[PDB]
Parts: sequence; structure tokens; C-alpha cells
Amino acid sequence: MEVIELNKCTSGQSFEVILKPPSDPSLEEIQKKLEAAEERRKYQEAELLKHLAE
Amino acid sequence: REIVHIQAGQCGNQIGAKFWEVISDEHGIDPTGSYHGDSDLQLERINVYYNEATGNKYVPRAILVDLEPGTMDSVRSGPFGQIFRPDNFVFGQSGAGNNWAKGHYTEGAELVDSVLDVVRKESESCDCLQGFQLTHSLGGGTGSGMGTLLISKIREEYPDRIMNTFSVMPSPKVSDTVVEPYNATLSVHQLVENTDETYCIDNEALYDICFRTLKLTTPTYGDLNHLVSATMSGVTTCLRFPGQLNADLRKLAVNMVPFPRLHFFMPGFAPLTSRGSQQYRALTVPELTQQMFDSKNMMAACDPRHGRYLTVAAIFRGRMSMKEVDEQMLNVQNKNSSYFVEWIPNNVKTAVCDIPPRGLKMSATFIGNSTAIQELFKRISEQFTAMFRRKAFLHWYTGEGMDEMEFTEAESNMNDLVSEYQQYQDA
Amino acid sequence: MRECISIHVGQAGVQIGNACWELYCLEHGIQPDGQMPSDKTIGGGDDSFNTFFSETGAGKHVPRAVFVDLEPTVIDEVRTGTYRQLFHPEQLITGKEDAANNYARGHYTIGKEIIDLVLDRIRKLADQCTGLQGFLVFHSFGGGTGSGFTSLLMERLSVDYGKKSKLEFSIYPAPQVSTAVVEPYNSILTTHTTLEHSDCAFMVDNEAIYDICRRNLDIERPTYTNLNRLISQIVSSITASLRFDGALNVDLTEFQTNLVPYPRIHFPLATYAPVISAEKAYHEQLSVAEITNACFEPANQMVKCDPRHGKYMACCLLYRGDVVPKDVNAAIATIKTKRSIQFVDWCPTGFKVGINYQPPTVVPGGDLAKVQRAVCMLSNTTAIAEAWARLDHKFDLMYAKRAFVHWYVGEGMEEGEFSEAREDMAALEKDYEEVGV
Amino acid sequence: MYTFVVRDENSSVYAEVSRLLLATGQWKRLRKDNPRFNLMLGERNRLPFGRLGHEPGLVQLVNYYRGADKLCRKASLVKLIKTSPELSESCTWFPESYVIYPTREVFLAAYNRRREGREGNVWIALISSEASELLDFIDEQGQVHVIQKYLEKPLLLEPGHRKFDIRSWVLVDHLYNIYLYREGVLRTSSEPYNSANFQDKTCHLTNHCIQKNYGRYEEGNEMFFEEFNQYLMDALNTTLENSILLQIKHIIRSCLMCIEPAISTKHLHYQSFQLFGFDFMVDEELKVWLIEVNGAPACAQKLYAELCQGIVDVAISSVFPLATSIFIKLHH
Ligand SMILES: Nc1nc2c(ncn2[C@@H]2O[C@H](COP(=O)(O)OP(=O)(O)OP(=O)(O)O)[C@@H](O)[C@H]2O)c(=O)[nH]1
Ligand SMILES: Nc1ncnc2c1ncn2[C@@H]1O[C@H](COP(=O)(O)OP(=O)(O)CP(=O)(O)O)[C@@H](O)[C@H]1O
Ligand SMILES: Nc1nc2c(ncn2[C@@H]2O[C@H](COP(=O)(O)OP(=O)(O)O)[C@@H](O)[C@H]2O)c(=O)[nH]1
Ligand SMILES: COc1ccc2c(c1)CCCN2c1nc(C)nc2onc(C)c12
Ligand SMILES: [Ca+2]
Ligand SMILES: [Mg+2]
Ligand SMILES: [Mg+2]
Ligand SMILES: [Mg+2]
Repeated sequence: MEVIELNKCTSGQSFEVILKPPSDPSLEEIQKKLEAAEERRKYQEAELLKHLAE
Repeated sequence: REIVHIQAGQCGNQIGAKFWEVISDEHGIDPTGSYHGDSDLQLERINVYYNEATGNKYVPRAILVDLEPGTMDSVRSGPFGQIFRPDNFVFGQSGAGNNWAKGHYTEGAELVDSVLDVVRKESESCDCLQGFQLTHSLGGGTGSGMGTLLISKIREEYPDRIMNTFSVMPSPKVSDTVVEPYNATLSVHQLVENTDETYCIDNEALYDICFRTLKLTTPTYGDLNHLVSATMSGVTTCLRFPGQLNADLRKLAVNMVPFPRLHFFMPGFAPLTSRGSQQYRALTVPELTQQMFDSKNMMAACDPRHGRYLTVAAIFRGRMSMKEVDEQMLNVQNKNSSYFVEWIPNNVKTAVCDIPPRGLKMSATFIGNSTAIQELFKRISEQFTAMFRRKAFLHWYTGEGMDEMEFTEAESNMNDLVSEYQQYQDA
Repeated sequence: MRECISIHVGQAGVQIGNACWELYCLEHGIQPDGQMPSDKTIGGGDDSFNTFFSETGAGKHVPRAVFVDLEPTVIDEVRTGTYRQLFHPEQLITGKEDAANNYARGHYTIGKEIIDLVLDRIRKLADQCTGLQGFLVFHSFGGGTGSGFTSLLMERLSVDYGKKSKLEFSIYPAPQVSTAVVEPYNSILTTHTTLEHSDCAFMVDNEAIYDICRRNLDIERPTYTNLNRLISQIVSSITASLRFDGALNVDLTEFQTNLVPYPRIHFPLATYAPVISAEKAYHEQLSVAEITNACFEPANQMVKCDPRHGKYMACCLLYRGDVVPKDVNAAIATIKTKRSIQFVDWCPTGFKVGINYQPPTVVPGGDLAKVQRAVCMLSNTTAIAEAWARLDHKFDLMYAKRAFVHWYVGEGMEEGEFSEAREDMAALEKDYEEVGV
Repeated sequence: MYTFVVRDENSSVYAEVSRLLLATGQWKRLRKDNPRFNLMLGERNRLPFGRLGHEPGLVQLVNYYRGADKLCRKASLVKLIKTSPELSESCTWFPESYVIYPTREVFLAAYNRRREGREGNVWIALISSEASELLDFIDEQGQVHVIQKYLEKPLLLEPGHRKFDIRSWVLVDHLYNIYLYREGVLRTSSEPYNSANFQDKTCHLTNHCIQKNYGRYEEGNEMFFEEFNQYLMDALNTTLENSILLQIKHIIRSCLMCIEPAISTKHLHYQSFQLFGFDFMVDEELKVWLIEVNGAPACAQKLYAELCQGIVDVAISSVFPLATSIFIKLHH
């Protein structure tokens, strides 16, 4: 029912209509997690090369 | 994203040669390497399998390996023989005697480093090598023993690249020697560890397709390799032609292989054709879909109703209704839902390519990861054990330095593979 | 005037960026060489469209955009296509090999190799900004780059641009057009890692767009081109307030204030009408009432769900075309007496309405017909949580057998991040349930 | 072959429906959690409606209406009747009811004008004339339960001076057609009605299990319509259709037209039907009152066959066709 904050301009209008009232990680932490993943990839690869050397 | 192709041994090189013949025709490359096709789609991703040279010549990125020169002289004499890079022919003289051990430990060891030199020369040229495909049999000596030795060494030098094989499985119905179950069992153990993707091409299945379906009373290796080349063309379609998908070997592995060791695919093809026989009637999309899922169109002699599909890839080739392909593909899943594991949602994916293969207006190629593939490994396991319990024919192997333990281990690893497939069939 | 930088990540984001920027150009009268005759302030300006376009002394209007993909094929088509002259080469960033549909390959192994290059190219656009508002980030949930690289990009933007808003446009995975079996994994992983870093996210379920194309455009088998041109229209509706004179949603901060009263529940549902085929030779033009009513039919939503069985926390109507407040209020009063629209008790029951008089623009020889009036409704309803339920179920089915997990552990990810991401989704679903009943 | 899944192993009604489906030769039953189904006969508690209608190439149907629990819980049905202008509040076929919480003053207001008027002032959860024991009861229980004006002058069948309720079975299909099964059942007391002792349990509560005289006057304390209509003719010079069934049809049509906008699946990506049990009370002036609406009703053993076959005909085969109508369509 109540229209409010009606704003008009050349290219449009806006307004609000109410029907009833109511009733992060740091850079070092990221570069730490990215480097923990790389170590893990490196380890996994060393195991593969050790296995193929056997 | 370049692929380096290796073909090893008699079988490896015969199907390998037929592969380059078939795709060279699809891409419009003559036997001299000059392109005389008609559509830019044939060149858009020719980089995947061909190097360019002076005069804009296309040279297969292909390495030809054998421990005896016989079959490689035959390739050089063949129709497309003049297309391959001469330096990429790497052969010894002594042969391998259908002996895995000669391929892997003795004769093949003399020759392996020269093969790796050529592989390295081809890899070093690649803008961005995606990986390797190997063609070989598992029942002989060179492709089986030396092929898997190559795979081991390639992985050492290129550990972060994809290894893909087309591996022909021995069958008493198409048999050179009684030791094929030994050679296949020792190779399957290698394949389980050191490839991401192997197409299980089963000479039992190919023999049966030629006899029962194709009406070929006495099939030849030529009739079997016609089925193989049609399958190898189909399963590489998405690698060679531009599509919505723009597929590579690694995304294929990521989506087809839910568990590292279970990477043995069952390929299928429709419509099935014998050589020289031309089919004049088109298959409707419903017939392509029914036939391509038919047990009788499978290249691994396994009954898929005896297992369950982990993942499925289906590639359709030709001018056809994409809507009809979707409905028919969906229709297969809904009507047979029990045969697709419920714990991988939407595990059947579809690709379409406008270019049909030679001589067909429509075709379908099927790549299934079914737990029914265990049937193949159990069949080889039984044949292996029948000999091994009496230690029969083993001297051919202990005379090249192998020990019985290595056989015991190989058997055990393959039985483990079988029960692992069994584990997901009851899940 | 405050600038906004658009970042398009992976195939889905890049291709949708193409669609939107083509449309922005037609809407603002910018030619493909980047010239804009109607703009008389040569070399610069602080007009509303300069929110999305910088200016060169030679009159070129350059999108404040960066495209980033881990593989060159898709951005290579921007580099050669109709709008090639629009973008500076430094704005188009490609690697050599993609994430292979694998969140962990996009986030960790490959993402770590290219994050610094992307941030410096972004830094080069931010430096041209007198008052940067924040970022609009376009990507798929399911792609490995889309999911894995975006989440890393989002973590860093929070670090480098701490006080700037970040909006997402996120393509939710549908099996009819996806070809990756692992998209539930990627979706959960990226949603978990990004949630704290995103202020407001518009999810677009490809399943919803696909059926709208089938049903309303009579397209037997929609392509990415069909889907993206329709998506770009919705995106245009949402961003129009940043690019045009107006009083409603004028800065990114305003999207969060108007649509998101609780930080984690920041996925507004979008509904768009009318979608009419260009092939339709006879078409009766739909009224304000008809198209506002269409906003509460689930068949017009960007995600299929039933808002009748949730609760609203906020609701905006964005009209384009011949629309005046009288007709909107008349239409709203009728709808209220005929539909199930319950708000949470701690929010007023109401609509924030914006009207731009220029009717929607359509790509010549595209699929959408030109209409006399259109509307995009942005409502924050708990009903959208059905999409989390669907996704989480598919995730649980696969993870219970650890299917495909080895592909992620092999890029250096830990199995624990799967259950960490899934626990967060579980908490998300429970937040929506509390608010919703 | 169409496909269906079964997620309510206790449903007497759909146990039969799935046997009928299977014995058609054109329906295959799937494992519970297989998502590639045509028909879901679902769980009663937390049926995942949000997962329905997202399988391409499958029209999906479910035997429950999301939101219909507003009509099928006693607390919700009261709120729905007082707030919806389509019914409220001088809705004249529902007993004056009030919701009450344990951790009410409106209810005391009518109870006190009841006492000041010295009228019949007995209510029900469980029955009493003093609100204090109705409330001293409510809190030593631990749950929400409405209390309701107890009908002190109920129609009583003879011989027996006995009370009863009428259960009607109503099927609502995916088109929101409202189908009333032509067979109803009367669930009788076999104990004579006793105005002077409400603690005395059996003669007031007409529940088929809560009769444990059971069977004296007719098999299973169930009188079907042929006999009840005959009785109303010989006893009262009227028919069942005229004196009772018009009001039952009005109440059913009214209740279901009310929630139509909130539960209809007309434009939805998945479709619903649902079977309901309406429970009625008839007073000595032959006025029908709604007692209660039951969302997962059982049937009566005589009628299981006919009704379930009709659930297939109108609700399932209308959506998935195969390769003398037991319902009355209530028009709207
Ligand atoms: N709506 C829409 N969805 C797309 C588009 N392209 C891809 N998708 C969807 O996005 C998902 C796949 O993610 P992509 O963006 O293609 O993958 P990516 O981000 O490039 O990551 P990788 O290829 O894995 O390195 C699937 O669900 C597709 O259906 C597009 O252009 N429009
Ligand atoms: N206001 C009222 N006036 C008279 N009798 C009433 C009444 N409310 C309930 N009853 C009696 O109480 C019995 C049970 O009532 P309720 O209405 O609580 O259903 P139930 O949950 O007990 C089983 P169903 O769901 O099958 O009805 C009815 O059979 C009826 O005889
Ligand atoms: N399908 C097919 N199988 C073959 C071919 N040649 C050999 N085989 C099979 O491969 C096995 C023999 O191995 P082969 O390749 O000849 O031994 P190698 O030369 O040492 O590698 C046997 O099982 C044969 O049946 C062929 O051309 N096609
Ligand atoms: C079961 O989910 C699949 C199956 C396969 C694939 C994908 C997903 C994604 C892209 C790669 N990919 C494919 N890769 C190749 C070389 N050929 C193919 O043919 N069809 C498909 C599909 C396909
Ligand atoms: Ca200017
Ligand atoms: Mg041989
Ligand atoms: Mg990509
Ligand atoms: Mg009850």
C-alpha cells in the first residue's frame, strides 16, 4: 500500500512499496596451504620414482 | 596438445599401421603426407597426431618398435608405409620368441634406450604433450614384454603425462602359442600400475564377431584388425576433431576412472561391418543406440549384464538429430537403470561429431568401464593356473633369469584386480 | 562514479562474458571497434557507463574486464572474434593446459603457477580506477578452472582488496549439458572455499536455462550460444543499475544491503519474463501485470524450486521498458491476494522496484524477440536451498565410495577438505532451514 | 515399462498399489534410492520434494502434495481455518477450536461466556467440562494439542444409542481434480452413549483400534453406506445423499479449494497426487462437522481392492497410460 522513496530521473524511476511491517585468511596462510599441497605432490612423486628405481 | 604414438611388436605394428591408414584418410592425408582433403575441420586439430614439415607435409607422431625386422619391413612396404618418419623405425634382429621375458629383461633391454631416444626427440618438439598411446598385444613377447618395459620407463621420464594403451588380449580361438596366458598375466600386472587408460581389445570377441555376426567362416588377422581400426578411429574421434567437447586424454581418464586400478575399458562399435561388404541402409539413431550397447558389439568378450557400468562414453558420428540421440541415450539408462551404479550419478556421457568414418553415414562407438571386464581377467587367470600348477613351459622364462616367485606375484596381482572389480559390483 | 571490474574464469565464465559485453555494447551504443559516438566527453568521463568502460584519448571505450582460462582455445576466440578490438591483450590471459575438470588441479597445482600473473593484470585495471567498488566474477561451479581457480582468486582478492565487494555469477551444473561426472565434487569444494569471500552470488542452473530455451524459444536442443545469450540478458538486468542513471542498486554494496540480510545466505533467486521467440510471427504483448505475475511461476526461474515452500528475506523488481509505478503497484496488489508470498518475521513484506524506461535490447538475429516491457525479479528465498540439497545428495553418493577422490588427492589436496567442504554445506542447509520454518 | 520406487513400507494402501502396478506387466519396481523412477510412493516424514523433477527424460510423479500437511495436522488445520477468508471464521462446519501451548485467554473468553450462559460447556483434547483439567492435562504431556468444542448432541444409531464418525476417502490427482470415493465407512461405538461420564472412555471415541462389545452390531464396528442409507430411510425418512453427503462434499471441496494455490503442481517440474482421509461427525439435527483430515490414511479391508485399482486408474494411469467409475468428481 505505502509507496516510499520515489526517485525520478530522465531514464527511469525507482521506489519501495511495503505491504506490512515486520512481526579471512592472510597471504602467508594461503601461500602456506598452497605449499603444503606442493610438498604432498612432491612426496607422492618421490615415492613413485623410488618405486621405479626398485 | 600432442599425442606420441608407439606401436610395438607384430600385433602392435599391424593394428598400429591400420590406425594411421584409417585416420590419415579421415584427415585427408595421402600416403606421401600431402593434404588433399576438402574441409578445414580435418586440419583444425591435426596437430594432435601429426607433425608438420617442409612443404606443409603431415608426418605421424609415431614410433615403430620391434625386436625383429619382419613386420616392420612389411609396414614400410605397405600402402601408407612411406608416411612414417624413417628415423622412427627402431628394430633389433633377434626377435623375442613369444617370450615376455625376452621382451622385458633380455632382448628388449638391449633395444629400449634407442626407443627412448626417439620418444624424447618427439616429446621435445611438442607444444604441450598430453601423453602417449601404445598399440601392442599382450600374448607375444615384444609388444607384451618390451611394450610394458617401455611404459615403465616412459612413466619414469614423464611421470606427469597420460599413458594410454590399446592392448590385444590372447584367446585360444586365435592363438600363436600356448604361453600366451603367461605373457598376458605378466603384462596385465604392468598395465594395472603404469597406465591411466587401456582399451581391452579381446581376440576372443573379435573372432566371435567375425564368425557369428559378420558371417566370416574362417577369419584372418585382417578381418580382426578391420574391427580394431574402426574402434580406434571411433575412440579417438573426440581427440582429433573439433567439437563442443574438445576432449583430451586427461579429462577422459578423470571422468572414466573412479578408482586408479580400474581403468580397463570395454569398447564397442555399431554398425558392425566386414571388409569389402558395404552396407547400403542407414541405421536409425535408435538402432545405433541399441546395437552399441549390445553384448555382440563389444570388443571384450564379457557379458555386461553380468556386471555394472561404472562409467560410459558414447561417441556418435554423422549428420543426425542431437535431440534424438539424447532421448535414445536417456532411454537406454532409464530402461536398464539397474546396470549403472547408482553411486555415480549421470555416469553416461555423449559426444557427437559431424564427420562420419569412411563408408558409413552414421556410426556409434562405445567406451564402457564395466565390472564385467573381470570376466576377461578370470578367463586368462584360469588358463594361466592350468599350466602354472604343473610349472609347465616355465623353462622358457627361467632361462632368461626369471623366478617362479615373479609368476606367483603376477597371478596374485591379477586375482586382486578381479576381486576389486567384484567389490564394486556388489556395492 | 565508482568503477566495477569484471573477471571471467574458465570456459563458462569467458563465454558468458562474451555474451554480456556484446550486449552491454549494443545497450550503450558502443561499436565493436570500441567507439561510442553519443559520448561527447572524449578521453574520459564519470558517466554511469564509465562504471564498466574506461576511455582512451582516441575515443575507445574499453571494458573493465579480464578474461582468464587455464587453456587458450576459448579465449583465443575472443582474441579473433567480432569484438577483438575491444579488449587489450593484457586483459586476455591463457595458460597452456587446463584443470582437467578437477577442482584440485585448478586450485593447487595449476592455480599456484598463474595466480600472480592474473593479480597483476587485475592490478593494472584497478590502478585506472579513481574509486573501485569491487568485482563481478563469472564462472562455472563444475569446471576445474571455474571451480578451483576462482576460489583461489577469491581468497586473494579478499587479501588485496579487503574493503571491496565481490559479486558472483555462478553456473550451476546440469547433466543435460555438462560432460563431467565430478561436477558435484567441484561445486561443493568451490562453494565452501568461496563462501566467506563472496558478498552476493547469482546462481544460474543450466537446467533452468535449458528448459526455458526449449519451452519458450522452441529450440529443440539448445547450445551454449542459446543459453549464454539468454543468461547475458538476465545479467544485463541485474547490472543495468550500475551502468545507468537511477536510484536503486547503484553500487555493489547496495546489492548486499537490499538482497542479503544474513551473510551466508547470499544466493538470491532470479526470475525473468517475458522470454519470447524471434521466430514467432504473431505475438501479443504482455502487460505489467502479466510479466510481474510470471515472476512467481517456477518455470521462469534461473533455478527450479518452489518459493511457496520457503520464506522471503528480500525482493527486488527490475523492470525495463514501458512501465510506470501505478501499474506495478496494481499488479503487486493482485498477486498478493492470489499467491503464497510469506516473508520471515524479522523482515518487512515489500518489494524494492527499479524501472529503466529503455526496453530490453536484443542481439540482432538472436533468439529473443524484442518486447515492449520486461522484468527481472531478484528474491532471496530459502527455497533456493533445494539446489544445495540436490547437489549435496550427489556429492554424498560418490564420496561414500570415495569415487574419483584419488584424482584430487593426487594434486596435493587432502581427503579432509572433501568432508570439510561437505560439513560447511551441511551447515548452510541448516541455516536455510532455520530461517525457512 | 514405467518405473516406480517404494519408500513407505508400512503404507497398507500403497503396498496394494505396487502389487497392482507390478501385476500389470508394464511397471518395474526399482531399488529405493535409484533416482531414475517415474513414480515415487514416498516416506511420510521429510519426503525430498526438492529432488523430484530433475531427471531429464523422465516424467516424475509423487503420491503426496507438498504443503498438504497444513490441512492434516490438528494445529495447522485450526490456524488455516481461522486465517483463510475462504472459510473463516464463522465457518459453520468446524467445531469452535483454539490452539494452546504448554510451557488460551481467547479460549477462556468463550468458556466464560459459556458458563455465564450456562450452556453445554464440554471440550476435548481427554474430555471434560472444566478447562483446568484440560490444561492440567496439556502440560503434563509436553506437546501442542488443540482443544475443541465437544459435540454434546451427536446422532445415535438404533439399536444401541451409539456414536459414530464417517470416514470419506478423497483422491486429488495431478490436475487437481477432486475425486470422492463413492464408498465411505461408519466407524461405530458398540457402547451406549453416556452424557454423564466423560472419563469413561470407549463410548465417546470411535477409533477402530480403541475398541479393544466390539463387533456386536456389525462386522468390525464398521457400517458401510448401503446399510447406513437404508437406516436413515427406515428411521428418519431421508437419504444419505440428502441429509449428510451434500455437506461432506461441500466441506471437502471447500478445504481443498482453499489450499489449491499453495500446493497445486500445475506448472511445476514434478507432479503430485494424494489420497486423503476426511473424518466427519454428524449431530442429532443431521449437521455434518469436520473433525480432522488425515494425510496418510488407511482403508477398510472390504474396500482395499476397489479403491486401490481406482488410484491406478485416475492418478497413475492418467499420467502414464497402459497399452464404471468409483469416484464422484467434486467440481470447481
Ligand atoms: N551456461 C553455460 N554453461 C557452460 C558453458 N560452458 C561450460 N558450461 C558448463 O560448465 C561446466 C563445465 O565447466 P567449464 O567452465 O566448461 O570448465 P573450465 O572452467 O574451463 O575448467 P576446466 O576445463 O576443467 O579446466 C558444465 O556444467 C557445463 O555445462 C557455457 O558457455 N554456458
Ligand atoms: N469435537 C468433537 N465432538 C465429538 N466427538 C469428537 C470431537 N473431537 C473428536 N471426537 C471423537 O474423537 C475421536 C478421535 O478424534 P481425532 O479427531 O483426535 O482423530 P485420531 O487422531 O483420534 C484418529 P483419525 O485421524 O483416524 O480421526 C473421533 O472418532 C470422534 O468420535
Ligand atoms: N587382433 C590381432 N591380434 C594379433 C595380431 N598379430 C598377433 N596377434 C595376437 O597377439 C599375440 C601374438 O603376439 P605378437 O604381437 O605376434 O608377438 P610380438 O611380435 O612379440 O609382440 C597372439 O595372441 C596373437 O593372436 C593382429 O594382427 N591382430
Ligand atoms: C563418462 O563421462 C565422460 C566420458 C568421456 C569424456 C568425458 C566424460 C569428458 C570429456 C572427455 N571424454 C571423452 N574423451 C574422449 C577421448 N572421447 C570421448 O567420447 N565421448 C566422451 C564423453 C569422450
Ligand atoms: Ca566520456
Ligand atoms: Mg606373432
Ligand atoms: Mg576448460
Ligand atoms: Mg490423525
